[PDB]
Amino acid sequence: LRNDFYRQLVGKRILIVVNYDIDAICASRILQALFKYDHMLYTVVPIMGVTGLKRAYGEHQGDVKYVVLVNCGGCVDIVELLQPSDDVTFFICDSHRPLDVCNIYSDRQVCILGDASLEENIPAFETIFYDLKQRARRQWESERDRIMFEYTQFSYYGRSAALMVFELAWKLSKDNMDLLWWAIVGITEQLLLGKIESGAYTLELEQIQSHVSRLTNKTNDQNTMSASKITFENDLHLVLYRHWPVTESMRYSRYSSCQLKLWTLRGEKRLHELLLEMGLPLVHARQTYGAMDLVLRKEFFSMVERLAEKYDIADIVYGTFTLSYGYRSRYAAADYVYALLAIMESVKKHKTPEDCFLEASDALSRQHKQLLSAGIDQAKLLHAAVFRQVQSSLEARQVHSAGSFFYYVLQEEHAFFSYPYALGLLARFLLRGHVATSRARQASDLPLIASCPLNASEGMCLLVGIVPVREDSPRNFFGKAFEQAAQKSGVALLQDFFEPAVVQLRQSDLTRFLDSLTV
Amino acid sequence: LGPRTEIANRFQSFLRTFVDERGAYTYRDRIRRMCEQNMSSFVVSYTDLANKEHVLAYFLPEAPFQMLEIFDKVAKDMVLSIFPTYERVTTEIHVRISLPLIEELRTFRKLHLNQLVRTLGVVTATTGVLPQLSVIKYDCVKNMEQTLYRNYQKITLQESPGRIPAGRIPRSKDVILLADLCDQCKPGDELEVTGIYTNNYDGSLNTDQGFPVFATVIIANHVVVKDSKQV
Repeated sequence: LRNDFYRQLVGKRILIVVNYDIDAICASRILQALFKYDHMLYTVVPIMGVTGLKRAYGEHQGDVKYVVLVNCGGCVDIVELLQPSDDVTFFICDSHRPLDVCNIYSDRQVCILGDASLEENIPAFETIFYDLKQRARRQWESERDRIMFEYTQFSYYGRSAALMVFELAWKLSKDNMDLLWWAIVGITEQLLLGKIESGAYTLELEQIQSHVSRLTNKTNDQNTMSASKITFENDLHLVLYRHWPVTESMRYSRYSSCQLKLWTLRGEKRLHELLLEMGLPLVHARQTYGAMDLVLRKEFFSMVERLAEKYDIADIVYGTFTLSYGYRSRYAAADYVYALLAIMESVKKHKTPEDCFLEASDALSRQHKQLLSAGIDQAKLLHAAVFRQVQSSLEARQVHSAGSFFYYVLQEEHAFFSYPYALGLLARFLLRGHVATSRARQASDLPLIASCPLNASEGMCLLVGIVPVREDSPRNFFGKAFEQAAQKSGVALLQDFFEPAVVQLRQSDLTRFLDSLTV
Repeated sequence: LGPRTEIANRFQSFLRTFVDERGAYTYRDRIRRMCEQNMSSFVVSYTDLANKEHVLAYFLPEAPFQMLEIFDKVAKDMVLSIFPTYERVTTEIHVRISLPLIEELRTFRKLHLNQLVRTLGVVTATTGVLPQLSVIKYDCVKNMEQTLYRNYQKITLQESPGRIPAGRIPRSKDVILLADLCDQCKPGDELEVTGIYTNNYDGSLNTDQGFPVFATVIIANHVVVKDSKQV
């Protein structure tokens, strides 16, 4: 509840828009507007790491007390870090979810937007910030069965960033259909069960539906061009259906690749033998869907929904949205998020990251739409430069087992991969390839680790983490796992990024780090 | 022709019922293979054909072309009946044969006209690949548009420079190919063909000079490359 707090927001302020995410601009551009709505001038932040926290804020030692927190909170007993707080209020809407109870109380300088049916963490203040010696430790450890089961076993993230702001705002006589699209941006940002879980997706089939299947404020005369409100249909999050031909999906898609084995040949013969059953032509299977003839393009999903029932891929039907403005197009919300990462370009100007952040935040406007096309372009070639290591690897087998996980190392960087999060993708593309498919799953379901050649930043062995698949919701030990060798030895380690699952070693102090970390 | 009744049965009872060589006969799969490659050249072997029923060598030559009609109707009625999915795109058909007996140049004569043939050749210069006309339409007043086509190229063959009859002249014959069996001819190769013998539709039929100007012409149902110099 901020119906009482929001109305305090008239004085000076800052709108931090926190460390790297799509969630940021989605849940802020709304309010970079709303500030001039209340006749408030706005002020924003490029953040890349907790690095950025006080090298930016320390430049601003004031008392501007209407303050944001997103994507952080798993940081410090935040007065102990943000000590220049005397009564300076903060406002949190963070997704960096599992927070310590040091940070809520002293309940002047924070606001608790936390309410859940999980009441399991109460005496942590009655244990840590309160703690004869023997029994104190008896409590300490026998309840750290639960407490250290928090914050020393795994980590995860929660819910939206401005769906709260939607919940505030649909009451305030605001129906920014565009901003509902922005909400969907934030949805498939990380609520995609392909990335991080919803589960209740199947019951948000009602939620925003009931928001807008309610609402057609022009229920009788809605046949105009601009800003026609959006419409629900059961659709895909297969890779980039729209502007490239079917065969590009049928190649560059994982949920084929995990179930159909496409990088090899029998994938292709088998594919053809299904395009028989669809009876689509081959030219027509190699022109952009928007480019093809029509009745095939029209009748596509009508057949594909049903007579894909039988062929090892059960989970291609999803629930999604898609729209245009006028007559140039029909965009799709899922045909955007893979464009989003395209300006996340890690060039060696020092200008690129922040100014590309400004560019992206300039992007989600209807007025600013030219540039997005170039992003789509880049994404396609990225998706096909994936292969630039896949078959060379999965057939050469760079794979390392290395005990009770699987082990990978790349040893040469890509300008493609200076931007880091490729390191998550290729893992999630290829463990399928051999380590899942040429075997039973018994050697398949373990997570994986991925070196990161830093050919540009002097050599620092960047990393990200991975789960086993088909049991995803069981949170990542990697939230902790890599503290192991850090805790056993510790070796030039940083946790400079917002995220737990991210680290930075030295170029050549990584193997003994492993042999420590093997366990 | 009530005879036409039984023939397609003997096909239809044959393309999707037969098994040879310890199962999964090609005819179950060649069509779909063809269908998956959009090829329209589904093949028959006469040896298998005579293994089932050699009757198709003796009611054939009174007109093998009506035999080929009675082939294509069956094939069509198999594809779009089984792949009505297919009913969009090209949706026409013909088949191939490979009577696998080598017979030779310089023997086709008075009694080899328009009948069951099997011959080779060796290729040399000919033209590009171009189209033709196909259909009966032109009228409405009381047509040279929207009138379907079919590609064309001219042949020229030559004969073996090895098996020659010792100073007998190397010879030459004018022969045809057609659209689907096209864009595979090049100078200096040989190609084994099913083959079939006729003349022009009308090659200068008249009181004329002291000898008629008559030609003799062939096309292939099947061509199987004999040279195949890559994999």
